[PDB]
Amino acid sequence: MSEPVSLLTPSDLDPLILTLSLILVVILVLLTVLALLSHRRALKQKIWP
Repeated sequence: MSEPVSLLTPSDLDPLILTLSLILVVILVLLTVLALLSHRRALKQKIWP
């Protein structure tokens, strides 16, 4: 409720939260990659019905 994380402390820095962020980052990258693929596919479909 005040962005206490900006203090950086062990009371939060846990392995669970770390792994969680990692998975989130991986998903964010996967979504983007899939988005670019869809766009590229569309461009091809247009010039190649």
